[PDB]
Amino acid sequence: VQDAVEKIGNRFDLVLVAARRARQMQSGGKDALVPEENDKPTVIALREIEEGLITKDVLDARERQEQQE
Amino acid sequence: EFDAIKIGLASPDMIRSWSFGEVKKPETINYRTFKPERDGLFCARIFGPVKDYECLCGKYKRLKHRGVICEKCGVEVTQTKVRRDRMGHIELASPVAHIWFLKSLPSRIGLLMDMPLRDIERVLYFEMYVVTEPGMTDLERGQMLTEEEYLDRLEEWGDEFTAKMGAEAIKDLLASMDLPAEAEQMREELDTTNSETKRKKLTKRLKLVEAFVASGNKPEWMILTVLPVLPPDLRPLVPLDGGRFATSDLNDLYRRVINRNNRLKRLLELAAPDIIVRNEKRMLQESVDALLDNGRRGRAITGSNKRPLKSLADMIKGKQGRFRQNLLGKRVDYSGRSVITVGPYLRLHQCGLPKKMALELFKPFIYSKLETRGLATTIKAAKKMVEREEAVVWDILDEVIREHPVLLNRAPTLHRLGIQAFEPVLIEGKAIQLHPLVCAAYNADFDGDQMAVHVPLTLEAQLEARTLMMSTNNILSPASGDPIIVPSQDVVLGLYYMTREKINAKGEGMYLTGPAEAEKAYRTKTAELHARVKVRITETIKHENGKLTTETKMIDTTVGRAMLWQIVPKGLPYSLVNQKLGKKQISNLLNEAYRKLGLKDTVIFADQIMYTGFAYAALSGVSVGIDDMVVPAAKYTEIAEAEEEVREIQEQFQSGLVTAGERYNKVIDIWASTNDRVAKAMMENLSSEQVINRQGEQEKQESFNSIYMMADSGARGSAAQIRQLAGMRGLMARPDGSIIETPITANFKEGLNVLQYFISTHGARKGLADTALKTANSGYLTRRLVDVAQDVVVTEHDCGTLEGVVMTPHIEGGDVKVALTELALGRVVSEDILKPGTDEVLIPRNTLLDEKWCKVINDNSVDQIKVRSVVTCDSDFGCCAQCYGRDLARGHLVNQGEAVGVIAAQSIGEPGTQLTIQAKNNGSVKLHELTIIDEFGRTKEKHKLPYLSKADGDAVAAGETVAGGLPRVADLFEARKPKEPAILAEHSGTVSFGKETKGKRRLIITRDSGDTYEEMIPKHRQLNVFEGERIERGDVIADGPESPHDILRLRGIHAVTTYIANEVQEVYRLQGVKINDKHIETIVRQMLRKCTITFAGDSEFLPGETVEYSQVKIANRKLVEEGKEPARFERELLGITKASLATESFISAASFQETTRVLTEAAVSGKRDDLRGLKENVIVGRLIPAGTGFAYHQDRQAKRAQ
DNA sequence: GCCATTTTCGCGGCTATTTTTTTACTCCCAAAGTTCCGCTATCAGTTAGTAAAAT
DNA sequence: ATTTTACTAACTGATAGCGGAACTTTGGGACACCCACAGGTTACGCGAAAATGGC
RNA sequence: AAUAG
Ligand SMILES: [Mg+2]
Ligand SMILES: [Zn+2]
Ligand SMILES: [Zn+2]
Repeated sequence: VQDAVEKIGNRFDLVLVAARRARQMQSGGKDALVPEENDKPTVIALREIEEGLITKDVLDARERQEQQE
Repeated sequence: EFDAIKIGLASPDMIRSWSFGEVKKPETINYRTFKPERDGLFCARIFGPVKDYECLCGKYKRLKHRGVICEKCGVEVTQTKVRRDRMGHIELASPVAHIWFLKSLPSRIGLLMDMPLRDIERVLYFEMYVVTEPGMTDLERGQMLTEEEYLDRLEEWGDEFTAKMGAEAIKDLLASMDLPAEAEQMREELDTTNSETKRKKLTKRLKLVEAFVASGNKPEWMILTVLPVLPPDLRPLVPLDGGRFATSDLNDLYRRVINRNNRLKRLLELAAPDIIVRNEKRMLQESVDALLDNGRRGRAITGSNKRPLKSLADMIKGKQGRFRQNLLGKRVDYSGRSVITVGPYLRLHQCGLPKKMALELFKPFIYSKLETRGLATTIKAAKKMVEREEAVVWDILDEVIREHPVLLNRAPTLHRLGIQAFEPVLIEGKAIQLHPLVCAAYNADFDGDQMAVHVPLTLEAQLEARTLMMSTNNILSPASGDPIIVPSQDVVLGLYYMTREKINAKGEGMYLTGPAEAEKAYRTKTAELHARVKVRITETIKHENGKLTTETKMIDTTVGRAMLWQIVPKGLPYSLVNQKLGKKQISNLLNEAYRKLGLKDTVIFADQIMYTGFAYAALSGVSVGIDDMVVPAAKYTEIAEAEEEVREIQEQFQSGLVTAGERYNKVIDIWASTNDRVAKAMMENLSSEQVINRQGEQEKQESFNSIYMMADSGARGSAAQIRQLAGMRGLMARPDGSIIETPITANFKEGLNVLQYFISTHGARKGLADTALKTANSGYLTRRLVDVAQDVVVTEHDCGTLEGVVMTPHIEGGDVKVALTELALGRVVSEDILKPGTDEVLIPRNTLLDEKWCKVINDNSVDQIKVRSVVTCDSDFGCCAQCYGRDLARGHLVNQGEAVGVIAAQSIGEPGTQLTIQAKNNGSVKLHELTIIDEFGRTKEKHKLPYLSKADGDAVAAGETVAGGLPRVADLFEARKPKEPAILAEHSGTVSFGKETKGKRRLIITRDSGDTYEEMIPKHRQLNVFEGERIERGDVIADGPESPHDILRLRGIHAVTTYIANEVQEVYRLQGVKINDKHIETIVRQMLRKCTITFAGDSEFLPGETVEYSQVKIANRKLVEEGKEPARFERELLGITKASLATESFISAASFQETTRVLTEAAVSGKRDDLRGLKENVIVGRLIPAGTGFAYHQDRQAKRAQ
């Protein structure tokens, strides 16, 4: 998970962001932005964070957009 | 929901408010119907129904009548769990003193009333009267009257005065006190007092009085009139098999109280003689004391089992109490346990988990997936399928555990590497398969060890397991930063065997295109593993700046070294492999892979190393045999010579030339020298062999003896153990410690006789007993450290302080004990590192010192630097990242929210089991002590200067003659005072002798202001001071061990920090334990947390008051902002136990130890716990304010701010 | 009234797995509250029968 | 003309109530004279802090 | 108490 901690900076912050994303893919209806490849929501969220698709600011922005709509 | 926990005294009205009824009878249940009796200890009218939504009548027996009270019975129709929450009360016929506020020394009632405890008990025990209302009489409040005197003065004065006896008298005395008036009186008397003893007494009493005034508590609440009654379901009376009943002792205690209360009421109704009533009141007091705290007043009340009854204090306190048994640790679900075997095929992140064990652990997940995919219609169908063990259930189990991490634990968990997360691989069997490379982290070997397994349920726990606790993340030791997954035993042996060199092996001198052709030659039996060949090697080097340079060249090596190069990741030199690889060499390989390539490459490299080592250890055929123990032929000759010379020394003893002690000493020296010579001869014979080379000559080769290979590689064995196998066992010790003159002149190959074996057992038993006892000692020390340091969390990034500590190489003689690079690796610079003799800023402030900057420091010959330290951090709560530095387990700067105190405590505590003038360099001489500086400018010899060939600055050439481990650590961390401490100069000034007063002597000192300070010295003191000398402050007057408190008082924080760190590190380095000094500094910071106020100023602080330093600092900042006189303080050094007991939170202090004292003090004070540390949030079930929960708590601190 | 000596007080590692304990002893009577069997009587549910309707 | 269904009345069981006698349960009384108790215990050790004693 | 680490 070195790439993920490099992209986030703090391991605890990475855990929190990945937990939010995994809950979005599991409890919510949100779809993955990367090929699932028969992976659990936690690993999918970690891969998305590594690819740079998911950050805390991105999650907050999407939540704000959903609230606006 | 709640933000704090508030403690204080309980008023009778509060106890009545808690209560749902009054317990009037000692009845519990009917003996036939087994139903609760009315107004008893188990009444359903008071505590609630025995069945859900029913009444004892049976009339209202459904949810349709919820909340309706039956008129026939009175039982409310509700749930049964209310019997765990509803309390009751007993209206006591006479007041009873509370045992905690009476006998928990110091007595709060005695302190408040300024009367000795003995007098209070005399009044309570109905032995002496006391005046409550003196009236118009010479009598004073609180003055004791005997019955004779009371009768006399009752005739004399009559109804003018009131005198009482018992708890009612104490209640009347406490109720009539005017607290503000007393506070004013003590303040006035403290203004005009000089004696320090009376000052201490009045300051303690004034603290108690003003605490009572501020808290809103009333003193008479320390005497009970209404007694609360615990819910019945917390003191259950439950049926066992066969009609037997199990009960709690609290029922017996409560029944005793109720019976004695009812008898008191009946005696008062009958107008009994006063002696009987006094007896009954004594018995009521005794019963209530037994119910609250059994054994404190006197003989503990025992039940029919002849053992003391367990009271409420025993409920809440101790190792087996609620705090430690059920709150700080718990039994958990989704957990299992099994024996551990070895999986040599696994990867570092994998663990072999049994199928049945996984089926039981992951059962709800299997139910969910069976329901989701339509294989089971309901959850009961899924339960049936799982119980029948169908194949589709196994496929579902695989899909469930596909990427679900699981936590493995081994007791004792001495450090955080005792719990790690792995990806489970389902295996047939009943034993857990554990990766070899993690065993050292777990201290786990496969001789019967058992491990526990836990399943993280929620997504956050799974991601914490994957990100923080996964074995691939934890490959560095948090105590030292060294790798913890270093290969051991067979792996090392294999890597040792494949990389050794043999003379005239098959295929010598061959030219090979690369590692692949070396492997091909090995597999075709063309060349041996130990054949010296020339191989074309392509080597890539990754420089510090990231430059990747590839060079191909032909290198002289062996076949095995190239075959091993085949698995080495790109970016490393071939010199790391072109040698025989012991444990140290493989450690260096892994360390360089981590430092130059990263984490993923290191994990893959470690796995490949372990695979290759196992394979070639198997292929080696290394075996132990009786011919491998080669006993040298010189052993017998040496034994004969030693025996003959011992006979000569005995003859000299019989001639009176030497005394008995001399004979003993020289015989011992003779045998020790013989043992050394025999060991040397054996090692020389075993280490070498003669071989025929290609030219036909004889050449010396290092031996391939199996025992020699095992010892030399570092796989297992040392020089001493081979000594015992093939040389001499040597001199042994008696149980007291003395050495037996005749040694064991036999090894384990030859075999000992009966006497030799008995002597050996003498020491074997001592070793085993020492291990067994030191385990408990180390455990207690670790618990104390964890308690004292549990609140230290990295709360900020930079605290903006300019303070720091001075760091220099450790010199304890003519050699460096440890380099400045090892001390500075991972610390943030506090003052700019100017080049010596120059003003260029080589290293600026606030830069982390890594390996590159360490090399920079080493090259430019820098001696002393200044770095930020946790002790000098200015953070209000916790520490900041820069003052801490690198996180040793992660390699980078520490993150916010890292619980560094727990890490420090575990790092110190884990190795506790292992715990028990001629110049030699060229340079100049500098005097301060004696220092010998090299030409480069580094200080390399530090020597004492007792009160010389070369003067100051004179160059000296080499050779010129200028002229108890664990107890010690525990005593250092407890700030213990030595038995005969060194007397240090209190003040700087001129010494002067004094009047030798009988008993012990006095001395005086004249200060710069001319004031005379008198010091008191014992007679037997080799004073080092001379009159007319201006001794500086902190100078030693009488030699001896130095008290840390004196060091703090006379030298400062830095001196005491250096002293404690140096002593602890000396103890640990004697045994070869590597622990960073920042952990010890964290513990010392938690030791320096209190200050005694010397100048009151205008802040709300009294002189001579021990208060928290952070509070004083905040108050001083506020007062400076208000431009007012700040407080003046002297910092105090407390032991870890005392510091733990004197924390702000009473939950943590109660959970540590001395629960009764902590709770009594908190209750009288009216303390409030803000739940700021880890233990409080663990106890209340909330997220800890560290790591993943840290941010959460921060958010709350914002919302409270807004 | 401070300096030393004696007396309490609290503490002494973590996980597992095998298995209950045991002395001590008045009687009778009159008065009062509770229970257990049997019977009654009412209401609600169930079931059998018959007419009403639909094919 | 036949079959299915809706309506209605009778049976039966549960249940609340009551009677009353047996059964359990509670409170009072006993008149040679008797007149102060246990009751095991402990081979801990160490450090602090609190209470006593010395002049 | 006994046993295992
Ligand atoms: Mg073992
Ligand atoms: Zn009822
Ligand atoms: Zn700081």
